[PDB]
Amino acid sequence: TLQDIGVSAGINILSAFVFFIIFAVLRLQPFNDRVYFSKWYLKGLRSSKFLNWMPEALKMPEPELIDHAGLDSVVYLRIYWLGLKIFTPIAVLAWAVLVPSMRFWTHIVMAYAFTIWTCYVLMKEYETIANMRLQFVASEARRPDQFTVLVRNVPPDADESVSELVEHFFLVNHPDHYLTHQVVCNANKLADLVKKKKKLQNWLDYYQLKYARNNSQRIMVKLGFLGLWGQKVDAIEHYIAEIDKISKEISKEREEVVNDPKAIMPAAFVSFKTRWAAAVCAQTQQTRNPTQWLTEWAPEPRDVFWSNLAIPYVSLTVRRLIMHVAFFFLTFFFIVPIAFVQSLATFMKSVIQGFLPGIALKLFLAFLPSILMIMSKFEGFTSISSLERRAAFRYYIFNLVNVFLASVIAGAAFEQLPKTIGVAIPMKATFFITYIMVDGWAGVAGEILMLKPLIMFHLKNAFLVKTDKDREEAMDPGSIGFNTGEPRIQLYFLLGLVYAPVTPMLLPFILVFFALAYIVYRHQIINVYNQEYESAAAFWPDVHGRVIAALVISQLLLMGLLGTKHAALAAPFLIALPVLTIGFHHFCKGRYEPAFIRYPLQEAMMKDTLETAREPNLNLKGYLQNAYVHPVFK
Amino acid sequence: TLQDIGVSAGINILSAFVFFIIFAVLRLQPFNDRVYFSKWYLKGLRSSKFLNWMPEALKMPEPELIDHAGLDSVVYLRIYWLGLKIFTPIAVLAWAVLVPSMRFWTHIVMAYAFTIWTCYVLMKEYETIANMRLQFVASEARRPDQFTVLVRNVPPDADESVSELVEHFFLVNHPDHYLTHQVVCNANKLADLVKKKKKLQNWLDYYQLKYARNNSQRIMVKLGFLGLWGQKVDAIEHYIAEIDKISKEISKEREEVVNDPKAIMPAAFVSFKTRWAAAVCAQTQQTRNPTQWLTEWAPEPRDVFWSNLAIPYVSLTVRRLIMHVAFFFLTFFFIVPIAFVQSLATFMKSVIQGFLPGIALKLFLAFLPSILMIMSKFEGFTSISSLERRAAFRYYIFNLVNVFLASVIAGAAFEQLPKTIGVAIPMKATFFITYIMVDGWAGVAGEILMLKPLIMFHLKNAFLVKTDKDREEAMDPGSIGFNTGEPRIQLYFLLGLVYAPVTPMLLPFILVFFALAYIVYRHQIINVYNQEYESAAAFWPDVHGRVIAALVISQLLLMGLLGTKHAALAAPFLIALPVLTIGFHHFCKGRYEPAFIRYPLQEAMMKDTLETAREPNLNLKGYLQNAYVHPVFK
Repeated sequence: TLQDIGVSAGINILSAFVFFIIFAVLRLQPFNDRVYFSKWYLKGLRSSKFLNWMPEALKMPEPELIDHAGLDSVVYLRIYWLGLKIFTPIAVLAWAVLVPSMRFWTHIVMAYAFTIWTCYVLMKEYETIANMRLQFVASEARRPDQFTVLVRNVPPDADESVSELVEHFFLVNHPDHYLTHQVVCNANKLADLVKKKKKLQNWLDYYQLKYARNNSQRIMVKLGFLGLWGQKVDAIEHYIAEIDKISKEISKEREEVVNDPKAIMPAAFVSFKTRWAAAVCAQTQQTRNPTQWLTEWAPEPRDVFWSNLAIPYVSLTVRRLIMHVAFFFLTFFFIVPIAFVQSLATFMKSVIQGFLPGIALKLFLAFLPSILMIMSKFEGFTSISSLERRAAFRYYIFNLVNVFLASVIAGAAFEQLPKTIGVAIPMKATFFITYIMVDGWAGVAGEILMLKPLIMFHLKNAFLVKTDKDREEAMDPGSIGFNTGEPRIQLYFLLGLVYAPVTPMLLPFILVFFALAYIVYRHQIINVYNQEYESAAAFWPDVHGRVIAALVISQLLLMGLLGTKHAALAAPFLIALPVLTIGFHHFCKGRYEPAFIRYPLQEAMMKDTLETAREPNLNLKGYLQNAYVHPVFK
Repeated sequence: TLQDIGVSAGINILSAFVFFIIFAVLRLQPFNDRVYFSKWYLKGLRSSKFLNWMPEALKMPEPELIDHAGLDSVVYLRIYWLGLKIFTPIAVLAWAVLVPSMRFWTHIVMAYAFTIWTCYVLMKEYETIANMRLQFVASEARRPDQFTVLVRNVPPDADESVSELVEHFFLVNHPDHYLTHQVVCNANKLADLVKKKKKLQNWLDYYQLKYARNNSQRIMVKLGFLGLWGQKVDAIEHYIAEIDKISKEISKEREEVVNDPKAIMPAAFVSFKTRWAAAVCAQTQQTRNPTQWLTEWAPEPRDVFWSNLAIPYVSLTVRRLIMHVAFFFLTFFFIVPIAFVQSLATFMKSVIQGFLPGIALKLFLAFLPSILMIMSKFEGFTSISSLERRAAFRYYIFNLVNVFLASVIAGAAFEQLPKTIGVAIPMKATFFITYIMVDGWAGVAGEILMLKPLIMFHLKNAFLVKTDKDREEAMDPGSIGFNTGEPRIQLYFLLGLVYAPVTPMLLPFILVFFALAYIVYRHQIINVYNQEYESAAAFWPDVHGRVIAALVISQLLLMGLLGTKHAALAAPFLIALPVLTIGFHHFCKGRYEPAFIRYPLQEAMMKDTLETAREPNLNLKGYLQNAYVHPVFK
């Protein structure tokens, strides 16, 4: 439906242009500078015709950008550039070869060329990212996570405490290098009490400001219409009593958890004097039993997800099983809404049938990242970085399984009123153009506005800000949103690769999305989006593996589609291609991924020598002993 | 052909009984005690009605056997016991359920039971072997390989020698623990010259003894009939001149190789003061580049295959490619002889058609282990242990690909004068019974005789022994022959598992072979077969993986055979079984194989502490500096 594609593209262009106009209007206004310039503010740099921001964003090259934002941000930004590099020549060559049995062999050779080019680009980008990571890790300033190691599943003892066991074991095994240790404490209940106190205090402050502004009687018990079985005409004394009671409860809980042995988990953080010793401990089997004294790199304190360190290790297998079962139920139940979207995708009906499915799907997938993050958070990983990577991986799996595969198969079933899938599969190019268009150009254009953060910030100013110096706390830009950005771009990679040799009409809009996302997210990295955690792009192996998986899937679907026409004879080549791709992936693994999953001892020793030369009087023990304790215990 | 099976079994029983009679006659004779008791002689214990040796072999339980022979020998022996444990209940249950659409489901449930039992037995034996290995490594006496690490692919430098580079790098990276290092030297030419000298000296000694015994003229120039274009009527002066010339050449080559920089390979052996430091170095990435300063455990000096350390590392990929190509050519050419054997496997013809194929195949596979060992030796591995493991792995691959799969398919093709493979595959139970029978019972029975070593030893006594104290050198029992024993038993495992649920007539002869091989090889381990190298059963992961692969193959062939009958409906279970098996293998991997592929630092430190307590005055540097040099340089 060329007319539907055209009208959808036009309306999305108008939406994007309107979004950019609104952004320009808001940016020049002075009182939302706090939210539109969250960075340059958290870094302590600023206080207190229109579309020139796009070329202004290209300044400040890679080194300054890295030091300003973070290598995670820079690599995530480079993912879009990688997409452009992969899909520009593929698109131009495909268009040139489709616009002036030979058809089949032509497609086969085109697939060979596309796979070769994608592999070469992936290899070069992989090497570049590995070099950047090694350089950044070498140049990085001192952090407590470079000397600290998380020991899991300390074997229980009848008489020895966990602290005594860890101290004795590490003194025996790592002499002259073990410095200090901290024991994981189970303070989830205390943290929950403190969070409840904070919420109640915020509610009290809101009510106090409201009564100060207007002297009346408010009798809404937490709901207004059908609230609590009470009156609470004033409720200020009620909230004061609540605050006092919660403070006493929190003090009692602090006292209990300080001296309760039952709150000691069988895990601890160990800190060494040298990065070399830490790296040695973090990469070697510790004991006969490969399930005791388990060792892994310790996340930096702002990254450690303290709420999950209380999960006993023995139940993680049960948990992962529950994860897979629940994910199966989710991915099975979630065809029905997307089947409904396909049903909607059957002149007054033409425009709506061409536009509505995309926006409907976008609303339907709005809370899905939140659900997946909740699920992963439920089953412990002890680090926000690992939680985000796992959530992105699950979102990619669901993405592939349902919104591409299940969507296309259901749509073909609807189109069918033998196996006409061979002619059916390319026909959903129209629907995918629509969905990519709306969830790409217009989606990013609306994304730059930060409508929700802006509304939230103004609401805090209107009803919660009582004095100064609290707007700093009210400002909270949020993370880059890896959990959402990575799987969406992976879907686009996969879908463009799959339909590249069959429906080249796809590729131009993929390229446009890649460019627009690159520019907008570069502006975002420059001016907003302070990072929550500083990993050294540890997710790049996952991203590369996902791209290779998409490539294999594209090859297999090409084999399936081309295997329907008689006298195909494409099997003896389309079965060889996946083997070549897997071999290339294995070579890249063995040739580079060590730079991401292992820490070279020469690098560790060089870093240590340079640091000890620069600061020969560094009190490492004092620097490390009071860290890694808990957010609650200050 | 029940009559052919019976006559083959009978004739093989007569052959085995005759072999045992001959063994009894030879054992009581005193002058072949040297060869029939090679052990108890290399260990320095002995000097200078019939079938009671079978129960005498059961004495001397596992600890004494381990200390007497080696844990490699003990584990290899236990492989047969594992076979008995797997195939006794399977055989009895299969016979009970086959001898008094239901047929299909009965077979499916039987397959489930067999897979479950095999997995449980494999898991228990895996755990037991891991415990035995850890205990033996802890209790092991001092060896130079526990402190030494082989560094491969040292990056070249314009001005620094390899020794200088290694010394500087390891002093920088592993302070307070690096002790000494030795540089790999390329003396392959010198070793070849020395071997030629030894051969010429042996020939000279033979001729001298011959002329001393009989004073005549011998004019055979190395061939007798069509020898060299010469006379050599006496040739004693000729051989003396040859010895003198080769001695001068060897002296010159020694002088050249001592001072030639070009003979220094980019590799070296590094020795540390502590097992802990050695283990740390042997398990961690050393530098940014994962192809420089490559590190692995160093084999003990009698195990190091010095002839291959001269191979530049950069050509190993090319070599492995040539390996795979040559192995493909071999496995493709080698159907023709086995196809001929199947052709031979079509009353005067009944006996020969029932017996000849087995013995023909046994002769046809006689030199195959030698060829595979030559190939692996050609492409470097630097250790006899790794060479044997790789050769066994390739022999298992060829074994599976050809003599089971290709043999059965060719035989079915011959039987076929659609797809009658469903009825064809079980029908070669007859041929496999014959081959197992002959290459099992009679094969082992002839194996115990040591006919070839005995003939060789008597020939040395007759023509090479000139004085005393040289019979010790003339005695050479040989290794356990892992390269041959492991793949044959793996074939039997695979074949018994595959035909267990379809042709239970197979299993009894497998069980009998397992028992007879166990007893004979136990006697061999007790009295002969000094080990060449002492590994800590590092091959058990390979053996277990091979058994799991055989299990998967058996499940897949069961699915294929049962998928031919109409209304099978066995796919939804026979596709689930391989997934369960792979999952179980992954769990066993992650739960035990670390004990084989990694060295726990607590164990290393405990061993070190005990040793330094027992010997507080051990000159480790003096113990290690002169080791690991070369066999040639004494």
